[PDB]
Amino acid sequence: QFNPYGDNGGTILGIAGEDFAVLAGDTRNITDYSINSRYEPKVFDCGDNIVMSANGFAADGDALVKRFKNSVKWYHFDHNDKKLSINSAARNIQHLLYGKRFFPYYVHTIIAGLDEDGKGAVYSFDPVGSYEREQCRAGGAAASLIMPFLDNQVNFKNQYEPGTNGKVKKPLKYLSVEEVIKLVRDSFTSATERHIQVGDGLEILIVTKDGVRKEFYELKRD
Amino acid sequence: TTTLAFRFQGGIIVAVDSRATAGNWVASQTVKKVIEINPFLLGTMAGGAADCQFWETWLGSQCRLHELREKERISVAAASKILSNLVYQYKGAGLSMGTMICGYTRKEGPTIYYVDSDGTRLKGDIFCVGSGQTFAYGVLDSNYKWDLSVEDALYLGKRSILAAAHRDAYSGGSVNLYHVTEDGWIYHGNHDVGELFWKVKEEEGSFNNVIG
Amino acid sequence: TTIVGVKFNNGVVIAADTRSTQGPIVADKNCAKLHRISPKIWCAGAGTAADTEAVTQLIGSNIELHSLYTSREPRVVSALQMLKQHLFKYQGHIGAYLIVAGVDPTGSHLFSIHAHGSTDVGYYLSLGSGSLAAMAVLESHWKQDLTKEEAIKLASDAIQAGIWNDLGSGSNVDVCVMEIGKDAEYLRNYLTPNVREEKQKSYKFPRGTTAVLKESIVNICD
Amino acid sequence: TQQPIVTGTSVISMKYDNGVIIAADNLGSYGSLLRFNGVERLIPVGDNTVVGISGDISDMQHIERLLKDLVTENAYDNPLADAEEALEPSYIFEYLATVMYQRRSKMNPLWNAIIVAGVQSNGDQFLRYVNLLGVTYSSPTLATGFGAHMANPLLRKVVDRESDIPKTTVQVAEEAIVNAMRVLYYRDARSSRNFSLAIIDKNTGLTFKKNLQVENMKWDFAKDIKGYGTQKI
Amino acid sequence: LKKGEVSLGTSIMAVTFKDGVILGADSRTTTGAYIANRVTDKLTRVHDKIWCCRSGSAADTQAIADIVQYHLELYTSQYGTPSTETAASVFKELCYENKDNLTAGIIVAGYDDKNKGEVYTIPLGGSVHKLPYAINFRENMSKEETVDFIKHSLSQAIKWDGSSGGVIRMVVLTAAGVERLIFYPDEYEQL
Amino acid sequence: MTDRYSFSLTTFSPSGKLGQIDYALTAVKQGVTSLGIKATNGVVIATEKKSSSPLAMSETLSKVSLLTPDIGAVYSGMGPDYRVLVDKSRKVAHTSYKRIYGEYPPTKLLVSEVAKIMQEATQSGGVRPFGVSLLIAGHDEFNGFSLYQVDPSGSYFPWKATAIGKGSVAAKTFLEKRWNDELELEDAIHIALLTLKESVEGEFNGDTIELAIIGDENPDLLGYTGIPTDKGPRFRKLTSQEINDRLEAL
Amino acid sequence: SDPSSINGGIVVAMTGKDCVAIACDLRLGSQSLGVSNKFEKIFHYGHVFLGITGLATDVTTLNEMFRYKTNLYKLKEERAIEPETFTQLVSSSLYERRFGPYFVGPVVAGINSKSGKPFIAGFDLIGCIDEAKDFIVSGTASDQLFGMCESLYEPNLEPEDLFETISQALLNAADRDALSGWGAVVYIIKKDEVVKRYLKMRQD
Amino acid sequence: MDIILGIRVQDSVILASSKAVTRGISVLKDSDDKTRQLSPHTLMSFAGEAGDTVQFAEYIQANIQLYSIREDYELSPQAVSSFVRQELAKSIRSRRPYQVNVLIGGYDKKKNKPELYQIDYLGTKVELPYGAHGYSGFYTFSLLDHHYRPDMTTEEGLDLLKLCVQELEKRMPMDFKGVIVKIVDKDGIRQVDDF
Amino acid sequence: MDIILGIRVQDSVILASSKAVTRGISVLKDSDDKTRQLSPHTLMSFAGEAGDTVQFAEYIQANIQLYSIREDYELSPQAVSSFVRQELAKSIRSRRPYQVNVLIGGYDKKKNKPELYQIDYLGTKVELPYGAHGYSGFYTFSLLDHHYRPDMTTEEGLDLLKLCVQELEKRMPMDFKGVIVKIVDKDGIRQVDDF
Ligand SMILES: [Cl-]
Ligand SMILES: [Mg+2]
Ligand SMILES: [Mg+2]
Ligand SMILES: [Mg+2]
Ligand SMILES: [Mg+2]
Repeated sequence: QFNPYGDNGGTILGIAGEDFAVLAGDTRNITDYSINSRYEPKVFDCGDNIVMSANGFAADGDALVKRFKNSVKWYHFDHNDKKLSINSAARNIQHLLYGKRFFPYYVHTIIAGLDEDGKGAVYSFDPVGSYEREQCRAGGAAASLIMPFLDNQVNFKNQYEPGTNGKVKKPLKYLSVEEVIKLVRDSFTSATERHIQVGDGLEILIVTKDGVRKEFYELKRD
Repeated sequence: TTTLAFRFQGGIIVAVDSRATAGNWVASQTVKKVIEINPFLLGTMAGGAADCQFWETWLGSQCRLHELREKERISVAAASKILSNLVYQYKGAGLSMGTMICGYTRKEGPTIYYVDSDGTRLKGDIFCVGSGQTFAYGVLDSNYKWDLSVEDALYLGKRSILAAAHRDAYSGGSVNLYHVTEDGWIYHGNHDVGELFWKVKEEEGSFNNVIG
Repeated sequence: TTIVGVKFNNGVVIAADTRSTQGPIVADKNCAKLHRISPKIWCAGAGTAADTEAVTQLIGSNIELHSLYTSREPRVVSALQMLKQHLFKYQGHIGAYLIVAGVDPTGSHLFSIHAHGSTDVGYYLSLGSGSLAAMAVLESHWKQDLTKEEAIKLASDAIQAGIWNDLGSGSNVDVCVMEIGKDAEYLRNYLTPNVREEKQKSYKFPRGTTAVLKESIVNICD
Repeated sequence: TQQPIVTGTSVISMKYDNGVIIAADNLGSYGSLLRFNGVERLIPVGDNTVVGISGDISDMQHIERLLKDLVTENAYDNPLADAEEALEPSYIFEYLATVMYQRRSKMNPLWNAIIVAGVQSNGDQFLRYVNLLGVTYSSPTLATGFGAHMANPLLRKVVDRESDIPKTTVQVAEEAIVNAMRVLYYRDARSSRNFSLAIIDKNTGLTFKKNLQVENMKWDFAKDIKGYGTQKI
Repeated sequence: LKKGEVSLGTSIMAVTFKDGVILGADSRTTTGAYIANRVTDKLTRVHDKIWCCRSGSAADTQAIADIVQYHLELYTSQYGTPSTETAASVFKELCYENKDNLTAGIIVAGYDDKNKGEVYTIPLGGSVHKLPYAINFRENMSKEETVDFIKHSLSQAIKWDGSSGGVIRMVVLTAAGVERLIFYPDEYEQL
Repeated sequence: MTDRYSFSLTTFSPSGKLGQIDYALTAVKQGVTSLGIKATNGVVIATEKKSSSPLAMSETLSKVSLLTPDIGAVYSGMGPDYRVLVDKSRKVAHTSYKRIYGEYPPTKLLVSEVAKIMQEATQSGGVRPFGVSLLIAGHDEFNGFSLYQVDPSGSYFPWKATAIGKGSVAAKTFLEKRWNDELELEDAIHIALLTLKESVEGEFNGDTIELAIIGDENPDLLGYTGIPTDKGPRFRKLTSQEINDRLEAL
Repeated sequence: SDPSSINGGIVVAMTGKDCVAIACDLRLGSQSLGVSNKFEKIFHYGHVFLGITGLATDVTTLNEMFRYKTNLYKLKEERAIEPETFTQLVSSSLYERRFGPYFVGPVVAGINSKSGKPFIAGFDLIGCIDEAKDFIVSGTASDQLFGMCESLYEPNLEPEDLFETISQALLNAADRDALSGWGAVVYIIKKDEVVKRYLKMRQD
Repeated sequence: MDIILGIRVQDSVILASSKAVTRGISVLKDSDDKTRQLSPHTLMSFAGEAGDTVQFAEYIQANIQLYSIREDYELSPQAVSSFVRQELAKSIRSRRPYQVNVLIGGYDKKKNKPELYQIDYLGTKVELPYGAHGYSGFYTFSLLDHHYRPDMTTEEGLDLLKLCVQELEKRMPMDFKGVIVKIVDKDGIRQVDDF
Repeated sequence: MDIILGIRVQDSVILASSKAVTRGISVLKDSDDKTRQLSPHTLMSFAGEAGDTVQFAEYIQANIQLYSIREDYELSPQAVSSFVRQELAKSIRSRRPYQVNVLIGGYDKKKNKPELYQIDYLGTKVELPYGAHGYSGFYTFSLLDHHYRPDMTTEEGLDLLKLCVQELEKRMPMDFKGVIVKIVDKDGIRQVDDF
């Protein structure tokens, strides 16, 4: 029987800073045990300082991104070129996703940008439209490997202040864009070692008030 | 997932956990399971996240249109029924929802309705929904009184979620509290279960089975 | 897995990759897929890892005992026959896909064995999830009258094809060369083209970070 | 919901310095039977694009008609149909990829795997894949079916990454393609010796080669092979 | 036939002629659409001048052929050279009694000095059928005619069947001895 | 039909003697002299090759046998009984140890398994005891070098040096005078050849004497390279030439 | 109805400089219900340590089995078993039940009393040995542990440092697994002393 | 067979077991004692598949009683619980496994301590301060976790047990017809007749 | 939704309906009124699939109330029961049928007679002296066959009903948390608060 879904592998990662936000993702596209492409981008600049990735089944991810990009375009037409806030885009994507509640987009969606106060924002979605704002979120095949590491290094979970008898937690603080990119790179090289669907390359999209910048890094090709 | 809501002298207490799981994998510990429908109405999330988010947000839109047309606050009865009638239309299609619609009005007083994706709509004093509902019911049933103070009632809701968070694998993260009064709801913070457990263990003397 | 076998002038050579998967997870990044049956009879194995080791050790044990009984050096056909008859008996439930090769008083030999008990003869063979990538290389570059050095190159190239292009294969290249009139030389990690790059940061924790409830001395002595 | 009947196997392709190459055998199989031997699975659209299709042949013939009808429709009220407003590979691809995804979303797919190979108006090389699920991807080398397992590994030895493309000539690229097609004849049970090959160059344009044959094969070593193990005679 | 296991196709034949008998076959072996071996030898020796053609499961046919070879070696030690009919009986006895677990189609061909060339076919069920030939033939053909008959016949099978291909192997059984023949694609395809 | 001998053929006599074991030991006494000497860095085991006929090739008949790469055995008594014991000893080293622990058994435990087999022939139904005494020399990592004697009863004793068979009484006396705890392997080989010359009557050379050692590891005899931990067998059978070299400086 | 994920739990083992470490959570449950917070999954037979994850009845059964087998090994060999040898015993014993396996994920850890070399090893449920220099992981949060260990781990750590690394690998892995947690224990093993520490973690 | 509870207090072990025996749409009996005395100071309650429960319990009982006669000595609760576990561990890989879950409440006379063991049908043994089988744990564990203290008296344990039964009677869908309660201590085993 | 009973006596109809609402392993409510007043002298109790029950009952209620306003006239119990049956008869061949069983107790003012109608989800209507839905009839029908008389008073009917509830409470596996009883007669509909 015809199965309309597939798994194109890959994994994505979105971290939010104080005055910036990053959305990273490997560039490997796969089916079963074969490699389709070593460089097939899946993190996109959608306009209005919003970056987006829909990881999972690539056909659904491409369609969703394509629809949201088009949603941004029509928001400008209908509302006097108003800028689409990250929170408004999130709610719009919920409606795009839930509109197919009974034939879902098989994707884990993450968007990143800046909120209306200029602070970094990351939103993650399930396949049918439940969403939540977060400081940190990994998605895709190797999310299980990466995410507990982020909890430990970004949000400082399980780390207590030395000498305090495990009474005083290690204090939360914003990381620099440089420290974040280190965690991203180390997250993806670790995932590349232990996950077969993760590798080839890593593309990071950084978002500041100045605009959207890209950064690319090689990964192991085995 | 563990969500509870009960009526008492001072209104309604709503307490929920924060955990989301995809199999054994813990996807999130920071999930907002109380939906702020409007400043006067709350709704709990259990079953489908999207189904509860989407349709209880939609409910808030219908409630706003009602008070614009009728120039009067919508009743909890009417608000809950708009939601239950909607999901009944979709019956069979596969929606998944188990929620408590909570509010406090003049004509009704504090009111809670359990609404459910197979069309059920029940009015009641105490409701608990989720994988850890049974653990929470135990603490509630044995300690519940109508004449509870707001301080004590808030703690009871907090302690009941903690009981579930401890035993139920699919419940945990943090506890979110709400107090619903006639003038609207008041948020009573986010409480990490990790820190809360040890605190409660020491102060209360409970959980002797656990070494700390 | 990717395993190959190539015949040359005065002997035979087999090679294999070193990745061991557990679904999409890499359990072992440097596992040994080359097995010793006798001193000059070696076996490369793909499929169910526990089965390839258990079956090659059992036959190797019985071959050693046979060699002592007969006062003769073991033959490859003896290993071949004992293996296929064992595999056939279990009707494919022992998921062992093997490439058997070696030298004996009769000459140099190369065979393949499938889990169901079928054997094949050839000058070049490949088995595993990366067998198609490897065979593409072998069919492109193989020729009659290869030298030892040409055969090792062809073999390790065929394995590389699998490492890069097959997700089930990865890490390093193991080789074993069995030449006539010589001791068999086992080249563990003959190639290491997948070395992990330096990490961007050291995640060594300050001492006392971890909260502790109790401490106690364990008595391992009598 | 369908099930394919008469099918076409691997379609392989690769980029080189000035253009792209694409190839596919002339066979239409029927389960295990090699029934139709005069099947052209490479379809030129204009003088700058070639669409290679594998999978169900009847769905392939449907797509042929769509592309043919696309060229006609583009010439309507278009004085620049043979110049600026002529069809590009990127237009032709996005059309098919739209159709393929719509059909799978209606649970009535076109049981195909397609590779659009061509050269854009600005001289850029185009090479992109789309299948029955509407899944799209691009790479220096692309292949369908068996080609994905056996051809890609060989073609990636020539062009392992983007930077290797300017270093690769048409003579080298064509040699890799023709070698790959021989390997598929050896090892694909659903393949034929006869095949077609197309080259789209930004300077020399579209060269379409029909009635090619796999040659320079190795079979002599077979005579030395006897039995399955112990047999000496 | 077990899923994923190696299949031997079904393009095999044996033809009796004036001087003896000739066995013929292709060389293709599959696992789905993948050709696992393109230079397979499906013509197997069970005795000096008794050979067989294997079809169906490669594992099953190999295990049987090995057992038959064992029985005929032991027969010869005790009772002297066996008949082609005896060889076919042992094959059948195995294929028939284990029909539930096997997928083996076998053609047995041999040369006696009394009986001359004989051919026995043993299909899936485990039945035996003695024939003049097995897979427009004339009785008492010459060696050269019978070769061309097998060559032309298998050539067409390869042309239309994807389970068949590679080289055409043939074994000639006569009083002279045993002769192995081989024919490559460039020769037989353009017939 | 069927083996109806399900009862013991070895039984206690009124005096408390187990006749068949005593008679088996008598058969060992008649057997050709063999001996074993333990050095600090090795063990040596030796015996005379009593040729049944000069037309017979004494090379084909091996009185000294490899059991594991690090364990060797020699005997006095009935050759055929020894041969089958070696077959069983080799197999039991695999089935009851190597296939479980992935490594060859230590000398004492292999000896224990052989002793068990010989004890069973003393008590089980319808069998006679083995008419041989074994000397088993071996090495293992944790016990080092060792030498054991095994009797028809199944009793085994560890020895510094000993002899069994025809002229064992005189040979043991000779070894008592010569043996010390500072002997090197080459010294033990020398003493072994001296001790054996006393019991041997006819020709005394590398073709009539069989001699093996448990000593250093032999990488050249391993048959392959590439695994550092695998360094080769400690058992080595001395060649006819190697024996004659030491007989000149005797 | 997946035996390896009914009771839940995890084990991780790491090598250091002249030391090894092995740690486990303390949970035992029946799917969603937590039943015990004292279920230790690490055992020792002399100086060789064994951690076992999987179906709890098989964990208990295999401990009793290897206790049985090592006790007899010692009586006959007149010495305690070493890690390399014990590893082969575990593999043998598991494959003996090849077509009716114990649903477990064992981990061996210890130091060779003769050579002084640190040794760790892991197995699948039918006894495939995974020998490793760095670390071994087992359990319901094995993916999580693989991610923590692969990033946090570095060679030649000292006992006091290795403790923090393995403790943080375990804790943060267990917190992203619903079926793991409820306590933790870490064994730090040196050539002739062994320290056992109970960690403080969130109890949800 | 449904509800079996166990609470270990300072000086005793208390087992509570439901009285209902239901088959199809009819409650056949409402006074069923789901327990057997294994030895003077060891009591085992049980729940699970019909027939298997009693057959298993009596088989264990016979074996422990046989041991007692042979050695003129009472086996410790720990020893009994290990024996029971092994039998269930054997059972789970049999042709037809015993589908029986048990609680073993005993008083160790040598240690002068009460002991409660929880063993499921798979042979999963755990020593606990309080235990339950089936859905029983899902409504009582939170109450026991909160009010339970390790230094409680037998009388305090019975009040704690009453609290659990009340909660079960309130929230459990099925009518289990109350419980039979038994106490195990230094003086042996006795039944609370009024509960 | 489980137990609904009905008894027609001399001068009234008595409906008894269980108070329990169970979902999964939890009794969510123990005071549920499984009935709606269709008109001043007509009462309908209901049981069946969750959601469908109340949705159906209220839909019928609205339609009968609409009729009452339009004609300024109360429809007879027989007329109401026929309307209800037809709606269920339509329903059973729909895309998704109402899985609801009902009892319609009414007092016909023109005839001066009480009337009890039993209608299942298929649209199977029967007029009865006493009725029940589901497995409830399995334990009470033998008691009503035995003890029921057609000339009974309302007080005798309530004692007969108590006998049925007692038997259900004794033999039914599920705890249904007692019943709400309502009486329909010439003076209309009233609830018995103490039962
Ligand atoms: Cl074959
Ligand atoms: Mg990788
Ligand atoms: Mg929990
Ligand atoms: Mg063909
Ligand atoms: Mg957890």
